[PDB]
Amino acid sequence: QMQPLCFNCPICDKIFPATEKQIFEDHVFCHSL
Ligand SMILES: [Zn+2]
Repeated sequence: QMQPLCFNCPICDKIFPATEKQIFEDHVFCHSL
């Protein structure tokens, strides 16, 4: 446990800040295509 202060893409391993929820969801969404 290191405090969820950043999101990570399990598809390509792309990680971003916690405030990047927009890019984290959109990013994964791309892999969803
Ligand atoms: Zn990715």
